[PDB]
Amino acid sequence: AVPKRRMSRANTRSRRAQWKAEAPGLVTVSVAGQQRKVPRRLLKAARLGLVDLD
Amino acid sequence: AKGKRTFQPNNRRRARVHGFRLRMRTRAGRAIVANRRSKGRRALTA
Amino acid sequence: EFPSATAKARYVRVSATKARRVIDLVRGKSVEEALDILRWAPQAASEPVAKVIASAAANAQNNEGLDPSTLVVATVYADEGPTAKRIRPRAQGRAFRIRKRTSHITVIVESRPP
Amino acid sequence: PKPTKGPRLGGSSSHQSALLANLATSLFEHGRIKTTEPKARALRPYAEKLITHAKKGALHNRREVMKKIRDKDVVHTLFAEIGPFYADRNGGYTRIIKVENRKGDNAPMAVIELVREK
RNA sequence: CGCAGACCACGGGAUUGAUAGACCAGACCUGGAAGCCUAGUAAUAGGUGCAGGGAACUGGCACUAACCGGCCGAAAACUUAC
RNA sequence: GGCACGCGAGCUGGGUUUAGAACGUCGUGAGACAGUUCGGUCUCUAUCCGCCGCGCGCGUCAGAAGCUUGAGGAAACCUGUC
RNA sequence: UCAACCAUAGACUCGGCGAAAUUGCACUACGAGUAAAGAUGCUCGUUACGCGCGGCAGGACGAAAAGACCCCGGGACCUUCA
RNA sequence: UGCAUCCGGUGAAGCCGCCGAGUGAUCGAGUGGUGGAGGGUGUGGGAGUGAGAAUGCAGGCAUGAGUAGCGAUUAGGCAAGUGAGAACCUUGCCCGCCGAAAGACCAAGGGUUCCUGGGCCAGGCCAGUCCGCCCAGGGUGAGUCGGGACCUAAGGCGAGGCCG
RNA sequence: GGGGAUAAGCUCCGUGCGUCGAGAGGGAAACAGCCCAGAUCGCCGGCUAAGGCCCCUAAGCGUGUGCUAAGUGGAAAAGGAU
RNA sequence: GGAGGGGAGUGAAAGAGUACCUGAAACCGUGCGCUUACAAUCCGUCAGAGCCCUCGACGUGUCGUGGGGUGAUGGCGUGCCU
Repeated sequence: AVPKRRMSRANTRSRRAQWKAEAPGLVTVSVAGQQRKVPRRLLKAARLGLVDLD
Repeated sequence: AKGKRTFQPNNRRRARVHGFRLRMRTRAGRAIVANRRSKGRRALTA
Repeated sequence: EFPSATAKARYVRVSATKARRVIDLVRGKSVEEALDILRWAPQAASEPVAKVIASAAANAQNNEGLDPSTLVVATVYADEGPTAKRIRPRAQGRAFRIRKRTSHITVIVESRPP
Repeated sequence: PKPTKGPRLGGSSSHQSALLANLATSLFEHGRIKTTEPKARALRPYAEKLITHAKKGALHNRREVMKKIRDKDVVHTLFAEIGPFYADRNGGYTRIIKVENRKGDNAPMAVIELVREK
């Protein structure tokens, strides 16, 4: 089908504000004497030397 | 399944039909040149 | 009125909305933390923003001699730049208009002691 | 092993089975492989069962392995080294390790290893 | 991870552990494996032998993974009656 | 019996009502018949209200976890033979 | 009758590129009624926490096409002892 | 624009304004910011002389929407590689598809698309170190091949000519 | 007054009759033509019309004498009934 | 990585950077103040609480021949043109 009206500013921006993003929950790692912040999902793989840390 | 469009190109045909010689072969087809030759054209006839 | 440093990025190939989707995370986050968030973000607009933020921090360090850990991402905004048109074709002899968008991106980092 | 609960892994049971066999081949050939996650989740059990056949070594176990993987170098590898090497470890030969996602489609990725601790 | 489920939600567990997968055993489905031996001209049949194989059901086993962790989240007072 | 003789952005398309064709009757003729006869494209990604379900947020004068009362609403309500 | 189960392409979730027709407005309920005689917008009452997601398709006399049936005006083409 | 006078790089117009005015169309020779060269006043003259609507024209930008789709019924994968950056680019081993075709050779047609080197802000329905994309350079060799210089059909043009 | 069924928000005529058209404001629950009244602009002044004075809604659950028992008031006929 | 940018410079001015005189509106966003999650809104108008900014007369903060932005709540109120 097809809309019928020019859906307003309020409604538009309101719903548009649901299309957002969340940030992964970060955690320290003692990468060879120094520290970097990495998700928890990848913690073991970092401590074992696979994660490409730039 | 017949999607045969109108323009199956050829060139000998193009020139024996829409060509210079066959424009100049008559009277009406010269005047077709006299407008194009005056209007400002570049490719009077293929 | 704390000492600031500025950084821009112009004629970038990411639509501004898909930039703002990320920037909402880091308005107010510290520099280091934002850089990391953006390293580990699943969005394809995180890398330009990363480059801009580290650029501003670097300009603050070199050109205005500031400590890199007293910093925050104070003000950020992405805006719409030019727009290029492409007549992409479609059925029944119709032709619709893609608009390839771009975006400018602007960062201003203060230097805030606690 | 426990079948896929939903739709399959590359577009059919055929392609699924072929894919699992190629990946077990590569695994036993190298020791690590990096692949998207549900493939690993689907490839722990398959591979552990092939390994168990290797442990309980025999003509019959060997043929019932060769009727999947199609690579004699890799079956020789199993029955020569990987079989006895995992004698006493009763169960649990593989390991999964998640890693950085993939650029093209954000898809998960995981490195599946064989353990080496006994 | 689930017999909960469009995603999210819901339910359980999270080394002070049997949640899942594997492994051992069992139940059930199929129906008498391969190899060797024998009889046969050969097709093939018989023995070893409820054999072997195998997915969800069940009991056990900590062998692999459940991590050496991040984030949210708590008190203006005021009057009568007491 | 009603609700666009309920309901085609839900389905059909036999009829009726496009172009083809034929019979009867009228018309000199083109052609016509609330006469007949065989055939004949049914387009749309649901913006809003509405409705069935499901979430996020905030609230109920501190923050939280369990057990629940019941205003008010819904579902069910059929019948027979020896 | 009388429908049930399975697999693939979609549909749903995630990452990327990214249009469309349509559009007077807008923080757009229901009823009985009134009215250019079928009311989201008026009256009088009843109900409803803000914002979203999947899905259905009753209405918005929904979108499309300055009606193709009818009538008027102008043309066109066809006919005939005009 | 005719005529007379006034302001103007010691900052006109135009634009954003604030403060104010007129019964109204409107006004500020009242002042700030921006900005950089012409304007105002009174009287007369002349008008392409005032737009909110023409299913109006041209350009730009929104809602729908960060939604539908991303072009078949063959199916992709692992290691290594250079690279800033790899689901797709190069190689290795697998795997799978067509196999009177989805294979090899010509005609029409198109016109450098071919090779090498370099390149990736545009394009490819994503990205791309890749490409029929971009740039430069290079490259097509005929006594016997398909045509002409050899011949003619359909048909064409048509000296003279006949008709008009 | 005609036509009509002495039906139509029907149709057709008359009318120094009206209003709407071109006419706001008040009352009529909302309501172009009904009743009142014909808007030069302002005032945080007063008196009145139509209509109305229990609350919603500003003004009287006003005074006096009688009826109503039907929620008449706040639709209705032929006819029936101490 | 490069695009692009920040300093240093040129220049009278880089609010003249080869996307370049001026540089409007629609449109797109960032900050600051008020307001908004028990409510039925042609989106306004009349009254107006409360808070925030400002000018002025004064006095330790304070009303005013004030002015401006928002504006809870109440009444009234049926888009523009043809």
